[PDB]
Amino acid sequence: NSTAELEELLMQRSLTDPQLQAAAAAAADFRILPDATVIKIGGQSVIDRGRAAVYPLVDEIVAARKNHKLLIGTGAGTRARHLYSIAAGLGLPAGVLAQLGSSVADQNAAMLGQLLAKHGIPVVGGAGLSAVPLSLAEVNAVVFSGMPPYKLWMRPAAEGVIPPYRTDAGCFLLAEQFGCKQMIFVKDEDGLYTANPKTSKDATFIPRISVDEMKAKGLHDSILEFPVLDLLQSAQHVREVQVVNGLVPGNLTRALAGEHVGTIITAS
Amino acid sequence: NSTAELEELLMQRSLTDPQLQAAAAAAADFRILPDATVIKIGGQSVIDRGRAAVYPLVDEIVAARKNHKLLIGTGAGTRARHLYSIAAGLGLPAGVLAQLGSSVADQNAAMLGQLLAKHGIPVVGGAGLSAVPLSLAEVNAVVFSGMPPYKLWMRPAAEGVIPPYRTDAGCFLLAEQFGCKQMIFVKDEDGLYTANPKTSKDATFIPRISVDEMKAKGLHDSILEFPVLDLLQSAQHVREVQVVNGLVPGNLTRALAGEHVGTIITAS
Amino acid sequence: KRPIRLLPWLQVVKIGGRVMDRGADAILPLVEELRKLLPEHRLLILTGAGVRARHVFSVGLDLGLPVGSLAPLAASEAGQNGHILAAMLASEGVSYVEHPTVADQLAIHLSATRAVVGSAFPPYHHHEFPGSRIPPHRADTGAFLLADAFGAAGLTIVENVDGIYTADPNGPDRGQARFLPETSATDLAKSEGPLPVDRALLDVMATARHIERVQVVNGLVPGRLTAALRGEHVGTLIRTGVRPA
Amino acid sequence: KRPIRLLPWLQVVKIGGRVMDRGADAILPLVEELRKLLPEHRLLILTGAGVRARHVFSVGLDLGLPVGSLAPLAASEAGQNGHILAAMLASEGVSYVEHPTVADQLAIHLSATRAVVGSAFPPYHHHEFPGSRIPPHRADTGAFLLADAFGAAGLTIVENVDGIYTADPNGPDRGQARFLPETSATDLAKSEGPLPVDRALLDVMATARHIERVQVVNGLVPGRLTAALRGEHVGTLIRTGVRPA
Amino acid sequence: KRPIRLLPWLQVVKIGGRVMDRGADAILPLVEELRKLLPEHRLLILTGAGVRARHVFSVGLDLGLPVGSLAPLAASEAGQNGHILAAMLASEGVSYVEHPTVADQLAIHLSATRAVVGSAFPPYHHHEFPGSRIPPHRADTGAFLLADAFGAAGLTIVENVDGIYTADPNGPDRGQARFLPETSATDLAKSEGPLPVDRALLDVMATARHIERVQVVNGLVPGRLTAALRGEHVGTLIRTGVRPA
Amino acid sequence: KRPIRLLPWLQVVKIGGRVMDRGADAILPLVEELRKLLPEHRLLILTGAGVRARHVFSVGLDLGLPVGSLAPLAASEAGQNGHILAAMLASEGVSYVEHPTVADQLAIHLSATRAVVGSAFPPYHHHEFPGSRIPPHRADTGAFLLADAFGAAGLTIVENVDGIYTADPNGPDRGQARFLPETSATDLAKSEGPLPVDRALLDVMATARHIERVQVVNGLVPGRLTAALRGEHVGTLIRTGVRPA
Ligand SMILES: Nc1ncnc2c1ncn2[C@@H]1O[C@H](COP(=O)(O)OP(=O)(O)OP(=O)(O)O)[C@@H](O)[C@H]1O
Ligand SMILES: Nc1ncnc2c1ncn2[C@@H]1O[C@H](COP(=O)(O)OP(=O)(O)OP(=O)(O)O)[C@@H](O)[C@H]1O
Ligand SMILES: Nc1ncnc2c1ncn2[C@@H]1O[C@H](COP(=O)(O)OP(=O)(O)OP(=O)(O)O)[C@@H](O)[C@H]1O
Ligand SMILES: Nc1ncnc2c1ncn2[C@@H]1O[C@H](COP(=O)(O)OP(=O)(O)OP(=O)(O)O)[C@@H](O)[C@H]1O
Ligand SMILES: Nc1ncnc2c1ncn2[C@@H]1O[C@H](COP(=O)(O)OP(=O)(O)OP(=O)(O)O)[C@@H](O)[C@H]1O
Ligand SMILES: Nc1ncnc2c1ncn2[C@@H]1O[C@H](COP(=O)(O)OP(=O)(O)OP(=O)(O)O)[C@@H](O)[C@H]1O
Ligand code: MOO
Ligand code: MOO
Ligand code: MOO
Ligand code: MOO
Repeated sequence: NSTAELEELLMQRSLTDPQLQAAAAAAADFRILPDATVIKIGGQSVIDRGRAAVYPLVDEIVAARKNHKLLIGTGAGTRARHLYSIAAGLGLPAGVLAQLGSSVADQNAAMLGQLLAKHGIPVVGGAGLSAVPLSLAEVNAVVFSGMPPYKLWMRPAAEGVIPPYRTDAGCFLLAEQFGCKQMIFVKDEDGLYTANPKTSKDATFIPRISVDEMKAKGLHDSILEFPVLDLLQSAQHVREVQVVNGLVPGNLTRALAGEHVGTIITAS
Repeated sequence: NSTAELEELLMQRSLTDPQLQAAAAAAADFRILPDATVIKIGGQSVIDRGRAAVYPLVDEIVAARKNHKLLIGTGAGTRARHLYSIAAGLGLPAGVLAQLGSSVADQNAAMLGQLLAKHGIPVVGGAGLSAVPLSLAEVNAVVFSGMPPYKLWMRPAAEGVIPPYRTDAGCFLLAEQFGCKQMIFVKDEDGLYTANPKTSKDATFIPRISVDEMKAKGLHDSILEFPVLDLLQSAQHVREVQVVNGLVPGNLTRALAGEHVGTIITAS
Repeated sequence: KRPIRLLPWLQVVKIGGRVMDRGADAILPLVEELRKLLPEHRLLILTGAGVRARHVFSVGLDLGLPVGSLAPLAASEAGQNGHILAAMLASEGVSYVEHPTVADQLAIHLSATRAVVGSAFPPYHHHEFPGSRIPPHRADTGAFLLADAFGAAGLTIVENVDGIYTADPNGPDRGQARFLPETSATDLAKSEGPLPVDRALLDVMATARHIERVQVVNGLVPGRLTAALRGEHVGTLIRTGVRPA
Repeated sequence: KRPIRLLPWLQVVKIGGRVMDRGADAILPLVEELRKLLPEHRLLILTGAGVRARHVFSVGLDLGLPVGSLAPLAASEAGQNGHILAAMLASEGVSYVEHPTVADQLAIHLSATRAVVGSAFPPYHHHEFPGSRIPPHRADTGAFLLADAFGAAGLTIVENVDGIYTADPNGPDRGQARFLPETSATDLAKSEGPLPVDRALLDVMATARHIERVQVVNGLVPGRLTAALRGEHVGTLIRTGVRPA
Repeated sequence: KRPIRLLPWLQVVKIGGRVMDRGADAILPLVEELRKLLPEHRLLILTGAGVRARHVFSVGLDLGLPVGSLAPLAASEAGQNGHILAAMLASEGVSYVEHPTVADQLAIHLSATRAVVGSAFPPYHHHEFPGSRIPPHRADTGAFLLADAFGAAGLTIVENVDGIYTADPNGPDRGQARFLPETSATDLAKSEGPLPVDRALLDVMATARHIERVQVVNGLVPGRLTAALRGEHVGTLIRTGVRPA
Repeated sequence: KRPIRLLPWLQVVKIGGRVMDRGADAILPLVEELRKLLPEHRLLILTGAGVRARHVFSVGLDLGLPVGSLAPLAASEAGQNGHILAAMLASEGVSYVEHPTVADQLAIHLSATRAVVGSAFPPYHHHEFPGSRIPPHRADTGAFLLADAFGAAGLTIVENVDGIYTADPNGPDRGQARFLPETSATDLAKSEGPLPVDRALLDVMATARHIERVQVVNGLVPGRLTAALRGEHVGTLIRTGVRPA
């Protein structure tokens, strides 16, 4: 293996060529923002609930950013479900619903961003990324919309028109792309259970589990978008994630301090 | 000479009028970013060479920006030459080739920018300029694409369709516009020689030379785009430039410290 | 039932970047063929990336950059090929349009003029999927995702080879390479070895909703693109496994 | 004298967000009616916001946000309804266009195609007026400001009710609600109580320069929009108090 | 050989900013003349800056600003004149288009509609050349750079004077000013003294590839622009020193 | 005052029958030039008769037939040349149209398509004037009568020679034939000797109301027709003695 061998294959073979693919796998691995943590703030599970859920999390973000670099992504929530319902009923395809859902995540980022503005924390976009490096350096945090940019090019699910890659996937892929050290999903339950705790009365809490174990237990589509689990098994940089209850005061803070609150889901 | 005389001419004469032109020449001269240095990182001579050339320069940039304010522009390189070749063969004009070359300089700025992001240094654009003042103030450096914005309005050369104003000219004109104190071209040779050192075996190194002397020696089109030499003779603020070898460890650092590495080319 | 077709009268044509890489010798005849097709079809013409993307992958991988950094770098090269092709067709009223315009205003633009040119790469950008160090969702994949989302009448992939063979017909094993006039995406997905189309194209064909077949044809042979847009069999047909309504 | 008319041949149609909120059952017949109108009129179709804006107002007010923060949040929902409606009309050459395009390039877009769709909310954004915690310049108001600035031939407001009544016909007092076939903006402005149109619509009607009357009609009854665009009286006519030149 | 012509059927018309500065008295007849030309020619109409740019140069020079700061300030004024002229032509389907649209999508826009309006100033911006404190690449220069890059059929410069004289016909020496029906760019470049066109226009004419002659005509005389676009000699012809293929 | 112009944006091009008589060698380049002009001009293309009319004059005169019998016989040959030229342009949307359609529906036909082809001979038919045994009102004369009645922007006569000479440049005296770059109809009318244009063309120029000049150019030299339609001087200019309004 060497640079020249890789360049020769890159020139002479299709990118589909297994030999090229394998030489590309041996390339060095640079992490762009290795000291940052990505946090997803759930749309339905947090922001849609208003002040009682959002204000304590704003306070935690403001306290946290003294010792932690944070990229804070927003979910979408009930207005996206309403849009999905209207558009699906008209027969529109998943790529059109994907565009509609992004606007709701953008709304949520704008609302969260306005509560954080006086602390210097911007909503980014516009520039995309490169407002990120300066903001992270100076103010230690930025807010972004969590929906992936695929829009009309969204791959559809096997069945139905709901976009399969939504704001859990968007935030996860940003953590993976930047090589961040940590990915925290902030939801409205303590973590993963053996069943949906809102539907089932005797579900059991799961502190730690791998993707394969989750699949073997029927939990592919539970507290995270199920494609995220497959993205996690493919990831180069973020090989586990943590799901915590944002409605518990201090849970985000304690997760950033290394406490094992919530559920840790591992790629293997 | 007085403000009112200048305003009267500006109202009553064509801008082509020699008397107006001469009163305009006596106006005060404000430098926008007088404490900054513009650095061009060559596309073919540095970035196209990969890690062995770029990583040491990233380290120098990161060390330098503690004591120096830096505007770091990128060249284009071999992918632009490929585009120029395709487009010239189709008969396309210089203004179309100018747009194509800018995209390659943008690619190079994005790659350099990602290696610098964890140090807070952004790639600018989007905002154009006014991401520059804030970034320079806070993080002491910014990365930009070095191609001028002329695009379809590029003046053509006397012969052929290659855009005459490329990334040497773009970086130079930005230094001149901002009134920066220093302009450093980072290439892959120690400086100017009496002949192309890659083609000629007995070329002699030139530590310092004026534009007129270069023309008298047949060196109008050698290590810098030849229009840059004429721009330099017209400049108000940047009346000399330095060409250094970015492949020599520490050369950029030493040039920023005032050491006479490389070649200094003077307007007069 | 399946989603409606947004632009059922649209024909999508993807031009391989390596066709563009051959320069005037390939581009001028293709432009002349496209010119003649403009009064026959409503065309969305999407360009791939070609060899320049291989160069920026070489530099980017040498610098250690992740797959979400390489994806927009390659997409740039497909946009440049699109600007070149559109310039050659400008006098026919054809221009290059950016990805947001394709996603939101294609109908008005194809009402203004007979064809538009855009980039075939999809805007996955820094949200490209991990796993390979080479961006998987490239030009074939983006063009198909678009054509199928629109419910277009067809997608034709215009390459520098006659179609799909059992081995790379320009590669080491080219002597045992047999031409495949017809295949299914599911059979290709189970094969190993290189293809003239993205492997992710086969995955998005499995979830497709409208387009039943995609033809790969040689754009270096005048007349093949014209024949393919009339449904004539002149390259390799790929069956997506959409089944009729 | 009064300003010239910029687009005197334009018809502006504002679609209430709550019509869109009913989903396919309301949208499909309205799309079919719009399809038939495209060869008869040059249309600027502008969508309102509906119930999702009520939800984001509930969240935003619970977070304490000021009226200039709520205004662009509601405007987003009107843009989404516009993207949905335009998608349904894409095969007719109709696309959604952004506010800058409406303000600066509407003439070229209506030369390219028979109708375009945009958001009815005006871009007051963080410069919305203070006083109410609810943004006052909403979809009815923005559509009228545009139609009158252009000197358009008409503005028709398409709602989920027959027109204006003396009380909310879906509200507590619906039993004493009497239908008003005709009214003036000045008489409505002096009434208290709810209306199916923004109160700020009545204020901008008082300073209007061109449009003399605006009809509110039931978009859930096929054929009423068609009849209104021919000047037939099928809902409530609002006289602006522009008087003839 | 020389580059191809991108839009060989295009006519480019540059309107002096000082014509616009005269207000309705000059603009209304010019708009009526442009209206009649729309069915005869495919027009790119580009506006200059006029007196407001002189004011912002006075303020900017008083603040010490360099030539790359003054260039976009003047360009703004040319864009404003373009918005005014386009508004007057809106009912004919004419809109103002931004510089990126001119550079990349002019073909589709001139397929949608008969004429578009843009700014004549080129986007040199903060990369304007140093040497003079007055930006050299102004409206005449930008319009010619565009027309020649496109390989347009012509460029006509519409001014508030009959053409070029031997002295400023509104200046101190106006008594010895003699009209020049024809001249070459090389002869003008060797003269000193003011001109009604940018001196940089003469420099870009020396490197031109397609346009052989440019006519300067009086837009305050109805009918001269019409006659010039048919090649009739009604002002000053400038020979660029392009020589035939 | 003079009559209004009916179609002031029209360009009329008369193609000599003897150009058509040269067959593909002349016709194919001319068709390719016309194809490129279609997006630049609104064209009425009118064909003359050529050598076949000489043959039918020989037969008709041998049978004793009067000038009103020979006139429609020659006109037939101009119609045939028009059908041939239109067929070659059919794929561009060009068709031949009959004399009544030219006289009454040209405006709608030039709204449908960029150019139409008709016969240049006027319908004088059995009411041709007596005096010569050769019909006087032929193709040059009919094309000018039409162009001037319409108030067209120009008439260009496309021949197999560079323009008018002092003697027939293909005749006995061709050695003393001197080229005339410019002349007036009144000076030609006072000369004796042959011309490349009908003598009756000079008579109808004396009563003309709109067209001031007519250019005769060599259609066998690619590019001359294009240049003439932009007013460039590349053949013989004939001044009609219309004087400006
Ligand atoms: N096995 C499980 N354990 C825990 N929670 C579960 C499980 N199965 C389903 N859930 C549900 O998933 C929800 C969390 O996902 P949800 O999509 O609501 O969060 P979100 O991130 O706010 O979404 P968005 O941001 O897309 O609005 C919980 O409220 C819970 O009711
Ligand atoms: N007289 C000379 N002295 C030194 N170098 C010369 C001379 N003449 C030509 N050169 C060549 O010029 C090159 C530097 O210019 P080059 O355009 O390669 O740099 P660059 O800034 O990387 O370009 P870009 O950024 O446009 O890719 C050197 O590699 C050298 O071979
Ligand atoms: N089994 C195969 N059959 C046919 N061609 C193959 C096969 N395997 C590899 N190839 C190669 O695929 C090449 C074309 O795909 P490639 O990605 O290289 O170019 P492209 O489609 O023009 O690029 P882009 O994806 O940027 O548009 C062919 O020239 C051929 O050598
Ligand atoms: N006096 C009244 N007459 C008629 N309708 C009334 C009256 N007062 C209240 N309304 C209510 O107004 C509703 C429509 O206006 P509303 O703002 O709710 O929807 P919309 O116009 O679709 O929304 P948007 O402004 O976002 O477009 C009706 O359904 C009706 O119940
Ligand atoms: N030699 C000359 N011949 C003719 N006009 C001249 C000459 N010298 C100066 N001028 C002046 O040039 C003026 C027009 O050019 P000017 O730049 O002032 O306006 P403009 O072209 O309308 O502006 P812009 O360049 O912003 O479009 C004339 O009014 C005239 O007084
Ligand atoms: N003084 C002259 N100058 C130029 N050509 C002349 C002159 N006298 C005679 N001719 C002849 O006129 C011929 C062209 O006119 P002619 O009527 O023969 O053809 P045409 O215009 O193609 O026919 P039609 O009138 O049927 O269109 C030339 O080929 C030339 O030999
Ligand atoms: O890119 Mo355009 O959006 O031709 O009105
Ligand atoms: O501005 Mo568009 O949005 O050329 O169809
Ligand atoms: O780009 Mo426009 O500006 O589709 O009319
Ligand atoms: O029938 Mo007409 O009368 O093809 O315009």
